[PDB]
Amino acid sequence: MNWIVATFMLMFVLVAFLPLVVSLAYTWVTNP
Amino acid sequence: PASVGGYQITCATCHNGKAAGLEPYPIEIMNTLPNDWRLPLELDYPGGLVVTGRKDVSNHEVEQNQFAMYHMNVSMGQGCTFCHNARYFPSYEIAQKNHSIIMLQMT
Amino acid sequence: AAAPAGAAAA
Amino acid sequence: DRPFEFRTSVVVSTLLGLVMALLIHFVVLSSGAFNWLRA
Amino acid sequence: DRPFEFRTSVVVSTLLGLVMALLIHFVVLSSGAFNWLRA
Amino acid sequence: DRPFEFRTSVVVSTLLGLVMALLIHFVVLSSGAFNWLRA
Amino acid sequence: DRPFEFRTSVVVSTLLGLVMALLIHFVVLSSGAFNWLRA
Amino acid sequence: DRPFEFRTSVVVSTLLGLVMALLIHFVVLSSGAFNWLRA
Amino acid sequence: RPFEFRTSVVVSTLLGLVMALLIHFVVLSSGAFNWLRA
Amino acid sequence: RPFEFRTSVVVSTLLGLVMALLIHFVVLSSGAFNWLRA
Amino acid sequence: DRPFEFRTSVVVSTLLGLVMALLIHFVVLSSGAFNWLRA
Amino acid sequence: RPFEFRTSVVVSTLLGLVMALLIHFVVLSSGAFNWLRA
Amino acid sequence: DRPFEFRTSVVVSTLLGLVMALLIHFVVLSSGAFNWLRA
Amino acid sequence: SAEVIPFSIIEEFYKRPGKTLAARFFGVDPFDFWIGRFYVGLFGAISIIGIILGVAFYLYEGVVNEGTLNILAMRIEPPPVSQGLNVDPAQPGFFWFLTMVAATIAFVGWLLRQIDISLKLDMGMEVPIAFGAVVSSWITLQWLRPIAMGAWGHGFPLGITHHLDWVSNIGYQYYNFFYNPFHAIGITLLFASTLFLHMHGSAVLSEAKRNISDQNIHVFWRNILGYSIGEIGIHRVAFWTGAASVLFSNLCIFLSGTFVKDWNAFWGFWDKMPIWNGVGQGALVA
Amino acid sequence: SPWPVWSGYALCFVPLAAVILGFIIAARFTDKQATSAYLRLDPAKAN
Amino acid sequence: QNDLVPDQWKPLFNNAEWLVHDIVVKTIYGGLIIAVIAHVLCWAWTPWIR
Amino acid sequence: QNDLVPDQWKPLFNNAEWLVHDIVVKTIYGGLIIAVIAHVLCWAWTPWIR
Amino acid sequence: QNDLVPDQWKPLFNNAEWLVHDIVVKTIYGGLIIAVIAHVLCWAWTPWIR
Amino acid sequence: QNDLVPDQWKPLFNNAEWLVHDIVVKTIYGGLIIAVIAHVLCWAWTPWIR
Amino acid sequence: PIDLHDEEYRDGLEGTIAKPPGHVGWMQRLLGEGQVGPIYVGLWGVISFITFFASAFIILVDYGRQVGWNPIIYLREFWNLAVYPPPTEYGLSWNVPWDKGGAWLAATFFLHISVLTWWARLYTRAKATGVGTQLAWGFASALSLYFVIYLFHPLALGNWSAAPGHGFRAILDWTNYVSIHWGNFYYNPFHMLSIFFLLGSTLLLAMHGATIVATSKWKSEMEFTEMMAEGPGTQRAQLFWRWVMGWNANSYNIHIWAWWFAAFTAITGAIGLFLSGTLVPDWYAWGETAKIVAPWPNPDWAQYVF
Ligand code: BCL
Ligand code: BCL
Ligand code: BCL
Ligand code: BCL
Ligand code: BCL
Ligand SMILES: CC[C@H]1c2cc3[nH]c4c(c3C)C(=O)[C@H](C(=O)OC)c4c3nc(cc4[nH]c(cc(n2)[C@@H]1C)c(C(C)=O)c4C)[C@@H](C)[C@@H]3CCC(=O)OC/C=C(\C)CCC[C@H](C)CCC[C@H](C)CCCC(C)C
Ligand SMILES: CCCCCC/C=C/CCCCCCCCCC(=O)O[C@H](COC(=O)CCCCCCCCCCCCCCC)COP(=O)(O)OC[C@@H](O)CO
Ligand SMILES: CCCCCC/C=C\CCCCCCCCCC(=O)O[C@H](COC(=O)CCCCCCCCCCCCCCC)COP(=O)(O)OC[C@@H](O)CO
Ligand code: HEC
Ligand SMILES: CCCCCCCCO[C@@H]1[C@@H](O)[C@H](O)[C@@H](CO)O[C@H]1O
Ligand SMILES: CCCCCCCCO[C@@H]1[C@@H](O)[C@H](O)[C@@H](CO)O[C@H]1O
Ligand SMILES: [Ca+2]
Ligand SMILES: [Mn+2]
Repeated sequence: MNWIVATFMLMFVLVAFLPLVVSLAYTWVTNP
Repeated sequence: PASVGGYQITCATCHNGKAAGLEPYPIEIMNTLPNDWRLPLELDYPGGLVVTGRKDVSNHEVEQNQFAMYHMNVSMGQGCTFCHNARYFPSYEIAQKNHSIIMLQMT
Repeated sequence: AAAPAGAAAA
Repeated sequence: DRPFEFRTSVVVSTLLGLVMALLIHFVVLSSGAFNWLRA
Repeated sequence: DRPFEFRTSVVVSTLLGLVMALLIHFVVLSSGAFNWLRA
Repeated sequence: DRPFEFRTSVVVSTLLGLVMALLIHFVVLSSGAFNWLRA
Repeated sequence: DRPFEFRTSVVVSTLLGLVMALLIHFVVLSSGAFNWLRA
Repeated sequence: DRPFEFRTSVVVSTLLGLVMALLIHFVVLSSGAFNWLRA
Repeated sequence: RPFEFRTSVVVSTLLGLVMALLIHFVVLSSGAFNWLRA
Repeated sequence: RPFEFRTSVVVSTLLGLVMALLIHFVVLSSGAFNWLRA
Repeated sequence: DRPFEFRTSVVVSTLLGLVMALLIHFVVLSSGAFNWLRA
Repeated sequence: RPFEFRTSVVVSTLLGLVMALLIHFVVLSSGAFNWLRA
Repeated sequence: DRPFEFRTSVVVSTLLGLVMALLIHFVVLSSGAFNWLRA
Repeated sequence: SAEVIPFSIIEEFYKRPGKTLAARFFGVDPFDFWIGRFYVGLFGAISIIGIILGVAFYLYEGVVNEGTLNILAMRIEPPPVSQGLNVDPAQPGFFWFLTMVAATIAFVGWLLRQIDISLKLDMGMEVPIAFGAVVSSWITLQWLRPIAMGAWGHGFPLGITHHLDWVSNIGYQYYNFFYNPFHAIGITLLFASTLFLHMHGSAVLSEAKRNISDQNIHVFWRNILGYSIGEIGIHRVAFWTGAASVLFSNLCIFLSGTFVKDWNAFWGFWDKMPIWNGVGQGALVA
Repeated sequence: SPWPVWSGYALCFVPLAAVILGFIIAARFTDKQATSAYLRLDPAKAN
Repeated sequence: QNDLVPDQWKPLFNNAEWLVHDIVVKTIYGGLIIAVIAHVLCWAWTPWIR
Repeated sequence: QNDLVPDQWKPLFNNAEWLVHDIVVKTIYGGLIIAVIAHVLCWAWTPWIR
Repeated sequence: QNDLVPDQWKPLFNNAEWLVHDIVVKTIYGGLIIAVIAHVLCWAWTPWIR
Repeated sequence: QNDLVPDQWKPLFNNAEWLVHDIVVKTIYGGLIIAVIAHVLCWAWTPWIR
Repeated sequence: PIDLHDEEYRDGLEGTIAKPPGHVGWMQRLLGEGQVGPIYVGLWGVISFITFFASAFIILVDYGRQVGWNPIIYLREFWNLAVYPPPTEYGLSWNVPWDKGGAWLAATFFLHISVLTWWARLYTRAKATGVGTQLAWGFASALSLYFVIYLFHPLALGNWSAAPGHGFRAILDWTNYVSIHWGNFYYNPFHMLSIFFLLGSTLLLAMHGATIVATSKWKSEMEFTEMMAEGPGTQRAQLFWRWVMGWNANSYNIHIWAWWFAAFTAITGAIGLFLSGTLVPDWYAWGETAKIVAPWPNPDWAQYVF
């Protein structure tokens, strides 16, 4: 295992979580 | 068969540098099993741990099968697929299953 | 008369 | 009014009859008690 | 007013007949009782 | 007022005929009874 | 008016013809009966 | 009024031609029948 | 009237670029040329 | 005015940047230059 | 108004009796103490 | 009205039934009495 | 005004103290350094 | 207030030209029009090209190169793991690679076309987010994990009943897959999604054609559970749960072959923590 | 023989055909109901 | 409507439904005759009850 | 509306569907003739009932 | 509009649809000729019925 | 608009679509000639029907 | 004639508790509603509570007995403790020792009673207000699979050990063992139908939620008033899905799709599980006879070995 490519791909898998987090944050901010 | 290497059994096997105090079944290998389980060596092989399609058998026997099968795959450093095609467990299409039958008879 | 739900209420 | 409608009776009876017929055919023909459609 | 439409009767009967015909032809074909479509 | 339209009849009959033709060709080919497309 | 438009007929006929042509070419090439594309 | 527009016809024909050219080039390359682009 | 010069420029440029990339990748993968070879 | 100079500048700049990154990645990860490991 | 309803008590008692009958039959007939329906 | 008769009746009846069923289950599983023994 | 309430700080402090006391008691009991509750 | 509108006016009112992504990048959308009921734009052509080529490549690899007309007995399989990350036109697994790339192009084009159609109607971007979750699931199954592991032969085969053999063998290689924490979270979210869908469908159907007010369903859902969520809250919960179910299960399958080899040996730390190790007796030790 | 057993048609193929045909027909009828003329708010005044 | 139908079946049939019904019953009669003939021929070939 | 349709079938057709109906029935007749010829030839080749 | 169409087919065709129809039918006839020739050549090469 | 389109194709074409159509048909003829030449060269190299 | 205030603020057995409602702020900000309570506590609701807590008490006390009445071992081992049905040597008998199957029998009987009484609660509280009874029949469809798993499949097989144990890990073990015992469950056609409907339910839930939130600027989530006249939000949702797929739905029949897709899952699963042991004892062999298994003559097994 290269451990450098694997961590880049893990970073991509984690970045895939971002739009849902942004949706929750937008809902929270826009409803005071 | 000769494809496995032709290795022999000597004193360093079963001992690994110790005269007495040998410990089969140490606490390290009992991670997910009850700490009193032992290999069922009073049965007959092949046929002692077969469960597929049997209507005189239920989940108790399947659990007793699974304990032994996890022991076998922990003592090899491998997964369930060293010896099976996981789409049909009765299948004998891997040679390690025959080797395992011979090694169950030996033990 | 004709309603989104398939009803025809006066 | 009447307790039940004619249409409901027809639907229930027809479906029950069809399902019972198929079930009885499956149970009887798959028992091996009768020599039917055999090579 | 009549309990059932003509259109419903036609649809139900035609669908049931087609399904049953296909099922019976395929059940008889694979039994081996008749010398039909045999190599 | 007619029960069925002409368009629905045409669509249903045409689709049924095409599907049956394809199915029967597939079955007769895979049976192995006729020479046909043998190597 | 009329049952079907002209453009729907054209679309259906052209799509069906193209699909059938591709299917028949694939089946005949896979059958192995002809010396068509061989190394 | 005409059934089809000229723009739609151009687009559809161009798409079909490109797809067929790519498909045939990829099939012929890997068929192994021709001594083309061989290592 | 349904044909504008800018849209055709966009379409042709995209098609040419994609075709060039595809042909480069396929020729590199074939292994018929001693190009970028270990 | 059909073509805006700003749009062409932006499009060409982005295309050049993307092509530079792609060619770097393709050349570096090959039998030759072997990620500069040598 | 009414502290107790006849209908509710009827429903509850009937259901309790049926459940008890089923349970007692199961427990008694699955124990093997009585010679009932022996092959 | 603080205490209602209907609630007391329902709760007491249900508690008694549950207790009777539980005691029968435990005594049957104990094996001390002959009862439904083979 | 105030950043924190008295109620919140009291709740948090009491919970933290109880959890830490239990954790330390468990660790010291399982460590085996002291005799304490021996058989 | 309200009157009968035949739906031709509602469709013709909302059709506008040029508010898409390509219209903002190039200044114009080359294919900005409608074919039948569908909106064709850019990314509506790329997607259709990918769809046609993927179907053609799949059927050629199945019918030919395997010689079977049975659709449920094909094995459209990748190259072996001994080939590494190399592609060769003269070796098995080439039509699997072509089909995989075409399918990727089709799925990404579908996502971008959804973004375009959202932009035309002045909506939010919830549908592209929800679809991009499962698109990323496909990407991690077929691109990221094979690249990290080191071969294209680590992807699953595209056969109808045979991709279930890959699932079975991969799940029993890293036994026990049930003991994967992210697997459990994903299963929990799938079951919760089905429960919530049934609850919402029942709730809306139960009040449809009745001379009642819009506050009856709140009283119904407060008499039974003590709490009623609301009208936008239930649809938000639906969206969030649906997306998260697959977002969490990406991690389990990625970490199965790269950082972990055994999901039974993962839980070996639990009994060794100082809070409760060394407190039991025989067969209750550890 | 190249043919499946009768259980193959009973449990596998008839349910698949039923599912596909039911999906097609349900889609046809739901789209027929959705795109008809009923009470709507006028798009001109509402927006 | 309700013109060509007989007096007995007026509350159940239309003018067009009556004609379609006649077509359907003729189809069923013909199919029944053919089915009887086919069953007799196949029994002569190979009896399936033994 | 329906001038070419015979009086019997007026409640079911208008003259823009009578023509399409005639086309369809002619197609079906031609197909049936070809099908009979094909079946006779195939039986003469190899009988499928033995 | 509906003036180049023959009187029989007026309720079904326009002028533009009539022209496109003529083009389509001529295409079909040419394709059928080519298909017949291709089939004769392929049979002469290797018959597919034995 | 359509003042140089032939009278026969007036209902179908426009003034600019006529010129674009001419360009497209010339493209297709040139492509067909090139394709015929390429096929003849490839057959002379290695026949694919044996 | 239904008085909602009386339905929510009545006293007695046929009435509510937690009468002064609470309020949670983060639920108000995220979900849009934050009031908690009051909750109805009438008959059919006390019976469920009492029987559920009887079964739970039995299970937890047996956990404690197994551990040895040691709280620390209890906390350590809580997620792999279970009570199992009587083993295969017993059949469907009830004369089983308490630490070998009697506890499971008692707890399961009480659980059955509680779920039935909860169904009755849903039904009667739906009728008491002005709404129809659609949740009760969905729960009935869900309970069909529950009673197949716990009562009818063991009854047809002939032993109690065909049923799951009561534990966090025991359900996973039951799933694994039941798949292993009867061939391979991937080749069960009704398991394929169940998975079809489950994944369709998740897809449809995500689609409906996303498209209602995306059009919520024009109050499209007020689906009660949108079934009398549809405004800009519903029109935009219809146009979106028509321009994407070529067909769309209403603000009425989409929830019909939801109900039936969620309902079919449990019914198909119940049929498949019941057939699993009693008619087809091996699903891979059956699939081989039914022509749905691929040959696979030369596997590349270097993928499946470390
Ligand atoms: C890919 C399709 C292209 C297109 C490519 C061509 C080509 C190429 C030609 C035309 C031609 C025409 N096209 Mg154009 N055309 C397109 C779209 C359109 C549209 C539209 C609104 O979409 C319209 C109204 C037209 C209109 C027209 C007419 C103006 C013109 C006359 C047809 C004709 O000759 O009749 C007769 C119609 C026939 C179909 C006869 C053809 C016979 C068939 C095709 C036989 C197959 C050929 C085979 C090899 C020959 C041997 C077979 C047998 C042995 C005989 N085209 C699209 C964009 N078009 C023709 C032209 O301009 O003439 C100078 C012409 O050559
Ligand atoms: C299903 C495919 C086609 C279609 C295929 C045909 C074909 C082919 C024919 C017709 C014919 C007719 N069709 Mg049509 N027809 C269709 C749709 C329609 C629709 C509609 C609005 O959908 C209507 C109202 C009709 C109605 C009609 C009549 C105008 C016409 C004469 C009725 C008839 O045959 O009497 C008598 C009714 C019968 C059912 C005859 C009985 C024969 C049946 C088939 C039994 C078969 C067994 C054996 C062969 C014969 C045994 C005889 C029996 C003991 C009586 N069709 C669809 C689109 N239709 C016929 C026609 O035009 O000829 C004058 C004709 O040949
Ligand atoms: C003989 C061998 C088997 C046996 C095998 C079967 C089979 C197989 C069947 C029965 C059915 C019956 N058997 Mg038995 N049965 C046996 C022993 C018994 C014993 C006993 C104590 O031993 C009893 C009480 C019964 C009792 C029964 C009844 C429940 C039922 C007949 C009455 C009825 O409702 O059908 C009368 C039927 C009707 C009233 C329906 C009318 C049918 C209509 C006309 C449809 C006809 C189909 C036709 C082709 C459609 C053409 C339509 C076109 C448009 C032309 N069976 C033995 C063990 N039994 C049948 C059943 O239907 O179960 C409900 C059934 O199929
Ligand atoms: C034994 C194996 C034989 C063989 C024997 C046969 C036989 C026998 C036949 C063919 C036929 C064909 N074969 Mg061959 N064939 C062989 C090998 C090949 C190879 C190859 C590289 O090996 C290829 C490229 C082909 C190619 C062809 C095509 C030229 C032709 C099928 C046309 C078609 O699909 O119509 C289907 C397409 C349509 C129905 C639609 C397309 C037509 C219109 C004009 C499309 C343009 C319209 C445009 C899209 C706009 C539409 C308007 C609206 C907007 C929709 N053959 C070998 C050696 N082949 C057939 C033929 O002759 O056809 C003429 C035929 O009968
Ligand atoms: C090694 C594992 C095996 C496997 C072995 C099995 C076995 C065995 C079964 C399944 C079943 C299912 N499998 Mg499987 N399955 C496999 C792999 C998969 C994969 C995959 C990607 O690999 C998927 C998607 C699935 C999918 C599924 C589901 C479709 C289905 C169960 C859904 C359901 O309705 O449960 C929801 C559960 C219920 C509806 C019942 C329980 C809920 C009730 C209502 C509880 C309410 C009362 C409760 C006590 C309340 C008290 C709580 C209080 C609030 C405190 N399986 C492989 C092949 N699978 C089940 C099935 O039915 O299919 C035939 C089943 O029995
Ligand atoms: C995120 C939670 C869930 C979810 C939601 C989700 N899916 C979605 C959406 C959303 C929000 C859409 O808006 C979208 C849609 O409906 O658009 C029309 C869609 C969609 N999700 C779909 C399917 C789908 N989603 C699934 C699951 C899920 N989707 C989740 C569990 C699954 C599975 C296996 O669980 C599948 C099958 C489609 C109905 C649609 C996407 C339509 C699309 O992408 O079109 C492009 C391509 C085609 C129409 C044809 C492709 C042909 C191929 C190129 C050829 C074959 C190659 C292929 C790789 C072979 C595969 C064979 C298999 C047997 C392995
Ligand atoms: C084991 C597998 C079994 C598979 C079986 C699948 C079943 C298929 C049958 C589908 C239902 C067909 C319905 C036909 C009749 C509907 C008529 C209609 O149009 O119904 C409308 C609503 O239907 C609508 O949403 C349309 C119908 C309801 C919406 C869809 C409901 C099904 C949801 C999923 C269930 C299965 C479908 C998918 C299966 C994979 C309402 O209109 P009305 O105001 O009443 O109209 C009055 C008059 O104009 C004459 O009707
Ligand atoms: C996994 C398997 C592969 C995937 C297959 C995907 C294909 C199809 C799936 C289902 C598609 C149909 C969806 C609903 C049907 C469309 C509805 C409709 O009817 O829409 C039509 C649009 O289709 C039109 O033009 C035509 C639109 C184009 C249709 C043809 C697209 C084919 C795509 C390629 C398919 C693969 C080919 C591979 C070759 C081997 C037009 O209708 P109108 O008469 O104008 O309507 C009347 C009015 O109310 C609106 O105008
Ligand atoms: C595995 C089958 C073994 C092989 C191979 C050898 N020995 Fe062994 N031996 C084995 C066990 C399980 C034990 C008992 C362990 C214990 O704790 O008592 C032994 C014991 C011995 C002893 C006695 C040790 C003692 O009494 O302290 C001796 C002297 C001994 N074994 C010698 C020995 C030799 C020389 C071997 C090679 C020829 C050999 N053993 C192999 C298991 C196994
Ligand atoms: C967008 C990502 C495209 C695929 C990325 C992989 C680059 C291919 O590059 C590969 C290397 O990754 C590999 O180490 C050796 C042999 O395994 O052969 C090379 O061609
Ligand atoms: C309502 C539930 C149906 C009751 C079914 C009863 C099945 C009885 O079956 C029993 C077995 O369970 C028992 O083990 C042996 C003991 O010899 O005898 C049988 O009769
Ligand atoms: Ca242990
Ligand atoms: Mn909703």
